[PDB]
Amino acid sequence: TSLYKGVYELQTLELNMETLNMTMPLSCTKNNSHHYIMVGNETGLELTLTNTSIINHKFCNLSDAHKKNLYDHALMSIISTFHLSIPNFNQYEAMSCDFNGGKISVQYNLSHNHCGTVANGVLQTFMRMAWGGGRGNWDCIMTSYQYLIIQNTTWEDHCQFSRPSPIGYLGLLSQRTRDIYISRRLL
Amino acid sequence: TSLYKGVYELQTLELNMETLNMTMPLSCTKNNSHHYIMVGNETGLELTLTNTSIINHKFCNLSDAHKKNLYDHALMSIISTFHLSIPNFNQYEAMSCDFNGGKISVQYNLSHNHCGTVANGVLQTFMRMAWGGGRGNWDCIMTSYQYLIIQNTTWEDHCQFSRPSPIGYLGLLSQRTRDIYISRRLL
Amino acid sequence: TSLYKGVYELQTLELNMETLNMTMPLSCTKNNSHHYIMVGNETGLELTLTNTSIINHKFCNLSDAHKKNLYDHALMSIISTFHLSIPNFNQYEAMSCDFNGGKISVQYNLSHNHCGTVANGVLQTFMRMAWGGGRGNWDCIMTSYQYLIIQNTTWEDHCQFSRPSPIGYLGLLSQRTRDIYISRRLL
Amino acid sequence: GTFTWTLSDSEGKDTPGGYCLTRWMLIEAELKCFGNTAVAKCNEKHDEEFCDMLRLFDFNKQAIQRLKAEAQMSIQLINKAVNALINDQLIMKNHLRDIMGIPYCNYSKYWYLNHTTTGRTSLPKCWLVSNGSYLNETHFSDDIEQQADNMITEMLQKEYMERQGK
Amino acid sequence: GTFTWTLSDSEGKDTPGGYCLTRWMLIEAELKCFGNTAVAKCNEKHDEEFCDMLRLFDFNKQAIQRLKAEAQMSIQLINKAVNALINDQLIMKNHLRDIMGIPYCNYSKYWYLNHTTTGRTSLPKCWLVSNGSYLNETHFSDDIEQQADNMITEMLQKEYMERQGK
Amino acid sequence: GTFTWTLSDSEGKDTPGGYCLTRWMLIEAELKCFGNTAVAKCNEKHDEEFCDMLRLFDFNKQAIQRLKAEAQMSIQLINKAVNALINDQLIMKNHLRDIMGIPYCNYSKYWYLNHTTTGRTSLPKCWLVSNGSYLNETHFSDDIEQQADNMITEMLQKEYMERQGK
Ligand SMILES: *[C@@H]1O[C@H](CO)[C@@H](O[C@@H]2O[C@H](CO)[C@@H](O[C@@H]3O[C@H](CO)[C@@H](O)[C@H](O[C@H]4O[C@H](CO)[C@@H](O)[C@H](O)[C@@H]4O)[C@@H]3O)[C@H](O)[C@H]2NC(C)=O)[C@H](O)[C@H]1NC(C)=O
Ligand SMILES: *[C@@H]1O[C@H](CO)[C@@H](O[C@@H]2O[C@H](CO)[C@@H](O[C@@H]3O[C@H](CO)[C@@H](O)[C@H](O[C@H]4O[C@H](CO)[C@@H](O)[C@H](O)[C@@H]4O)[C@@H]3O)[C@H](O)[C@H]2NC(C)=O)[C@H](O)[C@H]1NC(C)=O
Ligand SMILES: *[C@@H]1O[C@H](CO)[C@@H](O[C@@H]2O[C@H](CO)[C@@H](O[C@@H]3O[C@H](CO)[C@@H](O)[C@H](O[C@H]4O[C@H](CO)[C@@H](O)[C@H](O)[C@@H]4O)[C@@H]3O)[C@H](O)[C@H]2NC(C)=O)[C@H](O)[C@H]1NC(C)=O
Ligand SMILES: *[C@@H]1O[C@H](CO)[C@@H](O[C@@H]2O[C@H](CO)[C@@H](O[C@@H]3O[C@H](CO)[C@@H](O)[C@H](O)[C@@H]3O)[C@H](O)[C@H]2NC(C)=O)[C@H](O)[C@H]1NC(C)=O
Ligand SMILES: *[C@@H]1O[C@H](CO)[C@@H](O[C@@H]2O[C@H](CO)[C@@H](O[C@@H]3O[C@H](CO)[C@@H](O)[C@H](O)[C@@H]3O)[C@H](O)[C@H]2NC(C)=O)[C@H](O)[C@H]1NC(C)=O
Ligand SMILES: *[C@@H]1O[C@H](CO)[C@@H](O[C@@H]2O[C@H](CO)[C@@H](O[C@@H]3O[C@H](CO)[C@@H](O)[C@H](O)[C@@H]3O)[C@H](O)[C@H]2NC(C)=O)[C@H](O)[C@H]1NC(C)=O
Ligand SMILES: *[C@@H]1O[C@H](CO)[C@@H](O[C@@H]2O[C@H](CO)[C@@H](O[C@@H]3O[C@H](CO)[C@@H](O)[C@H](O)[C@@H]3O)[C@H](O)[C@H]2NC(C)=O)[C@H](O)[C@H]1NC(C)=O
Ligand SMILES: *[C@@H]1O[C@H](CO)[C@@H](O[C@@H]2O[C@H](CO)[C@@H](O[C@@H]3O[C@H](CO)[C@@H](O)[C@H](O)[C@@H]3O)[C@H](O)[C@H]2NC(C)=O)[C@H](O)[C@H]1NC(C)=O
Ligand SMILES: *[C@@H]1O[C@H](CO[C@@H]2O[C@@H](C)[C@@H](O)[C@@H](O)[C@@H]2O)[C@@H](O[C@@H]2O[C@H](CO)[C@@H](O)[C@H](O)[C@H]2NC(C)=O)[C@H](O)[C@H]1NC(C)=O
Ligand SMILES: *[C@@H]1O[C@H](CO[C@@H]2O[C@@H](C)[C@@H](O)[C@@H](O)[C@@H]2O)[C@@H](O[C@@H]2O[C@H](CO)[C@@H](O)[C@H](O)[C@H]2NC(C)=O)[C@H](O)[C@H]1NC(C)=O
Ligand SMILES: O=C(O)[C@H]1O[C@@H](O[C@@H]2[C@@H](O)[C@@H](O)OC[C@H]2O)[C@H](O)[C@@H](O[C@H]2OC[C@@H](O)[C@H](O)[C@H]2O)[C@@H]1O
Ligand SMILES: O=C(O)[C@H]1O[C@@H](O[C@@H]2[C@@H](O)[C@@H](O)OC[C@H]2O)[C@H](O)[C@@H](O[C@H]2OC[C@@H](O)[C@H](O)[C@H]2O)[C@@H]1O
Ligand SMILES: O=C(O)[C@H]1O[C@@H](O[C@@H]2[C@@H](O)[C@@H](O)OC[C@H]2O)[C@H](O)[C@@H](O[C@H]2OC[C@@H](O)[C@H](O)[C@H]2O)[C@@H]1O
Ligand SMILES: *[C@@H]1O[C@H](CO)[C@@H](O)[C@H](O)[C@H]1NC(C)=O
Ligand SMILES: *[C@@H]1O[C@H](CO)[C@@H](O)[C@H](O)[C@H]1NC(C)=O
Ligand SMILES: *[C@@H]1O[C@H](CO)[C@@H](O)[C@H](O)[C@H]1NC(C)=O
Ligand SMILES: *[C@@H]1O[C@H](CO)[C@@H](O)[C@H](O)[C@H]1NC(C)=O
Ligand SMILES: *[C@@H]1O[C@H](CO)[C@@H](O)[C@H](O)[C@H]1NC(C)=O
Ligand SMILES: *[C@@H]1O[C@H](CO)[C@@H](O)[C@H](O)[C@H]1NC(C)=O
Ligand SMILES: *[C@@H]1O[C@H](CO)[C@@H](O)[C@H](O)[C@H]1NC(C)=O
Ligand SMILES: *[C@@H]1O[C@H](CO)[C@@H](O)[C@H](O)[C@H]1NC(C)=O
Ligand SMILES: *[C@@H]1O[C@H](CO)[C@@H](O)[C@H](O)[C@H]1NC(C)=O
Repeated sequence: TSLYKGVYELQTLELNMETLNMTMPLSCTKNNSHHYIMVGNETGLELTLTNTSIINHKFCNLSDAHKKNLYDHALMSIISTFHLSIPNFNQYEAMSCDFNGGKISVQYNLSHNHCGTVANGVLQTFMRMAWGGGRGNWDCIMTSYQYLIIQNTTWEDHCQFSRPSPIGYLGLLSQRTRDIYISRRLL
Repeated sequence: TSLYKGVYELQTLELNMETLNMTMPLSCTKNNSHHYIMVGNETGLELTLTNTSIINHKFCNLSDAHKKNLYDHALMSIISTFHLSIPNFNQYEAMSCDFNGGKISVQYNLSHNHCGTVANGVLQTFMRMAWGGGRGNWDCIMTSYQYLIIQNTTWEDHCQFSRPSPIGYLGLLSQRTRDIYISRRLL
Repeated sequence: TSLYKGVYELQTLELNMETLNMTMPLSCTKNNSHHYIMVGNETGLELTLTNTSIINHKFCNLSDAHKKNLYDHALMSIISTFHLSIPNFNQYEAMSCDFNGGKISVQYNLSHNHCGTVANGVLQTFMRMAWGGGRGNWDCIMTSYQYLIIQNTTWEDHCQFSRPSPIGYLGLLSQRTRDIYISRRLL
Repeated sequence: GTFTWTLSDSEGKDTPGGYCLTRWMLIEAELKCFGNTAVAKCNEKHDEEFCDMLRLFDFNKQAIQRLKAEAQMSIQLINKAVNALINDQLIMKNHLRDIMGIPYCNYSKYWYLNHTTTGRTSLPKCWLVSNGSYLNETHFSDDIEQQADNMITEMLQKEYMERQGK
Repeated sequence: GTFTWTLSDSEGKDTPGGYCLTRWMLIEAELKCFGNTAVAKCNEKHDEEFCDMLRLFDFNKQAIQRLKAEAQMSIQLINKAVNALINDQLIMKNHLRDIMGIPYCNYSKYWYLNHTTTGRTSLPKCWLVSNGSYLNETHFSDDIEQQADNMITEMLQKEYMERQGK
Repeated sequence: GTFTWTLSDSEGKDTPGGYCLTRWMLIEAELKCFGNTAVAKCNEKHDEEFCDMLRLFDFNKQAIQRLKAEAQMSIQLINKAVNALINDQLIMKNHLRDIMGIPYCNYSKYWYLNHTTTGRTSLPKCWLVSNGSYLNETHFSDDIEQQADNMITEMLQKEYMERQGK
């Protein structure tokens, strides 16, 4: 229907990346605020931008959680990669967690130039991990939401706005530790 | 003696990588359980899979060793690379060390899905470092040994099973920190 | 004026790297001991080799500096990259800092085989960062200076010996964490 | 470093040294086989998103067939293989194009030319997106013309070399 | 991985698919436009310092034009783009040459040949330094001679293929 | 990034632009010099294990000659130079082939063809191993035939271009 040079017909294909579920995580976007990363066909992480916080304490008991060793190792790996990918994170009170019973709950407090803030770094990482589709100087991002919440979930057809894709996670793998600050002289 | 296309003789060569000894470490295999990494012609590390532990405490006094600064810097670098290459290490009691007098003794306690265990990660790292030639799901490794012991040693002709080669160490260099967990919010 | 093959005239060009100033830091050298890295047209860091120390305590209160969040984020990023690029740093007393009021002051004590010392690693990193043009074995560096001091500064025409260039900083970006030691079992 | 994964041999004999995408790997649930000429470019080029997706799918299939698959995932395996399979900088470039408002590749859709009579095709190129929608074909028809010119020139040069050899 | 930044279209029409260095990018404060042939090498070569500097300058201009520039710098942007822009190992090679006492490139100065009559030029190559000074031309005149030979052989081969096609 | 180390000039004049492996670098303790044609491939290819071993050996020699060697080792030097010398992803590929049960290269042994009459050879390729033993020659004879085919095709094409030039 669209002929080029008289003898070349233009044809197209679209890849079904959903078939890769067993060997790599797949991220997708439901809408502007809600995104998912499924690991296999059983479990995954839902990341939500929201004004409604679910944690009201300042703890993130990562070492004790490692001690008990009840969480899903792949999900903990994804959490670690996400957090290590944030540029210039320097406000530890902005991050709270709950891991009791092997659950994964992580909450970033985005409340407050707006560029050199935890909100900007967290939001850039969030934009990169799903890459599914206000404006600030250079690469700076701002939103009206007060919290970013990351909780484990079971598989469900969440990909209403964008197709599942491994690209965001794979791209973020190289970002790990690239922009962390030193907090002591002997790492 | 093997002629191809009537005019092309098939000939072979084998590289003597032993000559690289002064500028890069060389790893080799004695047998399934015993492997060596020599650094130059005078010193190196012997890594042994064994049922006989040599450390019966829970200490690894890395900072005091650093402050005293009596150890061999190259060996400490190799130890650091090995440990930072282990994926998903989350049980600090499984690793014990002795550094008194500048000596190096490191003991990984491999006793106990089997894939999400310290034993599997330690054994994958050990397999990668020497690469000298039961079976678990995916890339999973299991053995019957209870301990992996790494101690300094002097040079000796240890390479009965595999030739000395720098490939394993160099390949492991890129694995550093790739699969480490976060233990606090501010690295 | 020089003609090759009778038809090819040899001509030259030199790039003005100074125009890259808004998107990447620019390093230059005043003389053997004094070097500068400018970030934009308004601020930067001066690195001086000197026998005159400016800090006479053993503190480097990085975490309190982070929590107060008064410093310039780009300068702190540069400081972190520099420190993480040092090979085999294992003497935390050798580095002292002052961050009060958001300023940046970092002092490395270089006083004392000379190769396996903090002075060698610090000097190698310093030589790499500006790359502006005693002798030791292999890649070893030694000087007669007792201190390396890094302080924030305002913009000024400092580049008398070498032209501003982004090459040193960009090259050091890949050196980060490459040769750090383990200080605990759970990073 | 650089990617290194060799593509496994194509199941379809129609393309002796090419590669075939089965019905499961495509949204249109059909089989698409590409010849050796197009697939050979994937061994030397560094900026072809399609060749990275081919390496990903081939790695997936080989891992499922040679390793005992279980529902629990070995994240470590892909973590170590990623840079042997794809150029992460291609991803970074598409991210940079996205944040600058330039049309970018989101790896879903690809276009290629088909010489109907012979069945020979070109190496698929990513269909770019802008403002939340796929670019209209008229916006990049010049690139399509360029691809057609390349397909003509290389073919002509091969025939020339043939005539030369005989 | 490998660099991926595509150079933006040249402002000067004299070089349709080349690249132009404006008065600001050069110390001699003049305009130098290089043709498509020389600039095409920058897409496939991995050891050309000049092509890395071209990518840096192009990234700088595009960032200044498409993003809202402010005096505070977004160190993050270059930190993420660096490996998409340049080969850091080229830098490592120049460092290694420096510490071994071998003449090395400090990315400041470049030389190229100009075929006066026609105006075609070669891809500029770094003018090496040693012992704190630029090498005298007689020390690397062999490389210049080699470049002239290459420009001849490649032009002749193109004319041959042309004659063949017609 | 990508490797960048240029090989130093060959001692043997028989191979003007090639490379020579002395008796110490080989187990059979003899000298083998490879010509410029084979060694030139090492500047552009990314998947040739032999060219990575050549770069390693050349770096070793140059470091021993230009730097003051001592018994205490400068681990840092190789740590910084490694990615300028070799593609670590090639290593990762061989590891992945090993764990999936595919024959893999352990960098010890290499085979090549020799055109007896003239003495010209091809670029050595790794002799693969599997289950702890070297592959029997009959298992990869197809690759040897392919290498011979390439050595013919390329030589004929060079002769064609020569005829064209004269
Ligand atoms: C790359 O960019 C393109 C263009 O922006 C983007 O394509 C879009 O994909 C989404 C998700 O697939 C499409 O949204 C679908 O649209 C229709 C009509 O609403 C419905 O069929 C879909 O909903 C059903 O199917 C979903 C998937 O199973 C279910 O979750 C849902 O409950 C419904 O059953 C869905 O909304 C959208 O139409 C296209 N846009 C265009 C212009 O084609 C693509 O996803 C991007 N890819 C990646 C990997 O980012
Ligand atoms: C790559 O893979 C190949 C094939 O798997 C592998 O080759 C093997 O190397 C080992 C180690 O060199 C060889 O074992 C030798 O065999 C004979 C007979 O037993 C002896 O000469 C050797 O023992 C003497 O020499 C040793 C070396 O000096 C001494 O340490 C020892 O005390 C003895 O004096 C040794 O056992 C083995 O025969 C080959 N196998 C084959 C099939 O050729 C090679 O090592 C692998 N390379 C790498 C770098 O991994
Ligand atoms: C690459 O290597 C070359 C060769 O070593 C190196 O070139 C040198 O650059 C410096 C710095 O530009 C030059 O020094 C200048 O020389 C003259 C005479 O003294 C003066 O014009 C300069 O001083 C004035 O300008 C400065 C800059 O504005 C001011 O700070 C100063 O107050 C003065 O106003 C300056 O001293 C030197 O001459 C050349 N050498 C040669 C041989 O050409 C180049 O810098 C290196 N590039 C990089 C990026 O490392
Ligand atoms: C996640 O990816 C896996 C792997 O690609 C998908 O499992 C695969 O599903 C397909 C389609 O159902 C199976 O193919 C079918 O298998 C049998 C014969 O083997 C038969 O029903 C059909 O002829 C067809 O070939 C395929 O075998 C299966 N693979 C495995 C290893 O189980 C899975 O569907 C994907 N999951 C999601 C949620 O998308
Ligand atoms: C997310 O972060 C915001 C911002 O830090 C938190 O709101 C802040 O809550 C603190 C108390 O925890 C408030 O400080 C107190 O405020 C008043 C005086 O303003 C007084 O009670 C005390 O002297 C103290 O200073 C702070 O003002 C407030 N900041 C705001 C509203 O902007 C918020 O609680 C965090 N969310 C969660 C779930 O922890
Ligand atoms: C560790 O590696 C070093 C460096 O490759 C080896 O030392 C080298 O040994 C060779 C062979 O003995 C020496 O060559 C000989 O040197 C002299 C003349 O210089 C003479 O005896 C012979 O004609 C021959 O050329 C070589 O010089 C020497 N290199 C250095 C830098 O000392 C060493 O053998 C290796 N050690 C082990 C245990 O494998
Ligand atoms: C290497 O790790 C293993 C496994 O953790 C260690 O064996 C464990 O030793 C502990 C004591 O250190 C045992 O716990 C005690 O066991 C009994 C009841 O089972 C009782 O005395 C106490 O209430 C306490 O729970 C533990 O059972 C045992 N686990 C085994 C044998 O599987 C082993 O000691 C470690 N090796 C070294 C050298 O430290
Ligand atoms: C920079 O580092 C040098 C070297 O460590 C420091 O000089 C050292 O100062 C300490 C005291 O802080 C001296 O130790 C004391 O020395 C005498 C006996 O020698 C006696 O008062 C005490 O028993 C104690 O051992 C040490 O000797 C001295 N080292 C030298 C001079 O080589 C220097 O203070 C540091 N500078 C700054 C500004 O921190
Ligand atoms: C979620 O709430 C924000 C505002 O949060 C409040 O204000 C913060 C500054 C802080 O004090 C919080 O604790 C408060 O709860 C809403 O932001 C508003 O958004 C509209 C539309 O963009 C804008 O016009 C208003 O100015 C914003 N108000 C403020 C105070 O910034 C946001 O809309 C809420 N989101 C949802 C989905 O309801
Ligand atoms: C800066 O001072 C050093 C000497 O520092 C002294 O010695 C140290 C070991 C330690 O004890 C310090 O507290 C002392 O203040 C000067 O080093 C001399 O340099 C010259 C020239 O190279 C050399 O001939 C002398 O032997 C050196 N002396 C020593 C003791 O090493 C150095 O020159 C001073 N730097 C400048 C720029 O003046
Ligand atoms: O910054 C560092 O790496 C070392 O700091 C040393 O000094 C501390 C201050 O920096 C501050 O953090 O808190 C007060 C001081 O203690 C630490 O003493 C040192 O800790 C190690 O020292 C040996 C041993 O006593 C400790 O357990 C170690 O952690 C830091 O490494
Ligand atoms: O996780 C972090 O980075 C900070 O944790 C803060 O809270 C601690 C908990 O996380 C848990 O580890 O133990 C109980 C709490 O103390 C730490 O307080 C904080 O320590 C820094 O805070 C400033 C200074 O007082 C300390 O010396 C710092 O280390 C962690 O950064
Ligand atoms: O080495 C480690 O990572 C853990 O060491 C554990 O044991 C300590 C010793 O190594 C030595 O440093 O000092 C004595 C021991 O405490 C630490 O206990 C552990 O710290 C965690 O322990 C629980 C909690 O109190 C801490 O905040 C955690 O960080 C190290 O991770
Ligand atoms: C996105 O979808 C979620 C889940 O249904 C819903 O709660 C939320 O309101 C939506 N967000 C926006 C911004 O429309
Ligand atoms: C996931 O797939 C496996 C087969 O690999 C199957 O046993 C299981 O039922 C599936 N789970 C769900 C929730 O569909
Ligand atoms: C999250 O994980 C925990 C621990 O396995 C599990 O009990 C819980 O059901 C999970 N939550 C959801 C919403 O699936
Ligand atoms: C491997 O060699 C060591 C050292 O001689 C020896 O103690 C041990 O028994 C051997 N192990 C096996 C499994 O044969
Ligand atoms: C380098 O320049 C600074 C700034 O003027 C000066 O303090 C110092 O003495 C100079 N160093 C040398 C060695 O001339
Ligand atoms: C730096 O440049 C900005 C414009 O980007 C200008 O407004 C400002 O005055 C300059 N600052 C200095 C100190 O020259
Ligand atoms: C190209 O066209 C032919 C002829 O219609 C068709 O059989 C073939 O499948 C097409 N190729 C692809 C890759 O779709
Ligand atoms: C080459 O020479 C021509 C003719 O003098 C001149 O116009 C042109 O600018 C030169 N090219 C460059 C790149 O300087
Ligand atoms: C190839 O054969 C010739 C003739 O026998 C011999 O001299 C030469 O050494 C051989 N080349 C190699 C690389 O072994």
